[PDB]
Amino acid sequence: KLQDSLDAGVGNLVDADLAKESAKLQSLQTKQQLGVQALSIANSSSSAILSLF
Amino acid sequence: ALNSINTNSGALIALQNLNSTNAELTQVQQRINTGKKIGSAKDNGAIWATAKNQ
Amino acid sequence: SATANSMNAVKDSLQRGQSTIDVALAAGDTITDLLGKMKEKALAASDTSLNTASF
Repeated sequence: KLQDSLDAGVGNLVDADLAKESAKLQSLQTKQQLGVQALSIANSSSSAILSLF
Repeated sequence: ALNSINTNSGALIALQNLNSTNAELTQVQQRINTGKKIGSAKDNGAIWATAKNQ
Repeated sequence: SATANSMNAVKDSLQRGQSTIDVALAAGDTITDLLGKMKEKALAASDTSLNTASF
């Protein structure tokens, strides 16, 4: 019983809660796509000046 | 953890309870086989020794 | 945000306390069984019809 409680305690110390990581994963994938889109918007600022010339 | 894939604390407790049941079953099998509730010094040393001398 | 992050240490401490009490309860099962057996020994030894060797 002592060996089982030491192993369960190691699990309390280091194990991930995977049900919570699933939510973090989905939101982070959406954030990465929005960040690529925002960088694409920032890249295009120079093209606006071409119209004046 | 609460939703862990590395550690199953509930399975450890279930294993302990199954081992308890298996030990009780082994004791009852020894009683049925020998016909004795005290068949050796391991069961109850004082009563076993008294019965031996008698 | 820092206050919310520091609750992880609080949870670690409470789980450590539950583990310590689990080990104490596992020892207490042994001790209560031993005490019941000792009560049976003293109860048998208080009978005066026993001979010296049984006592």
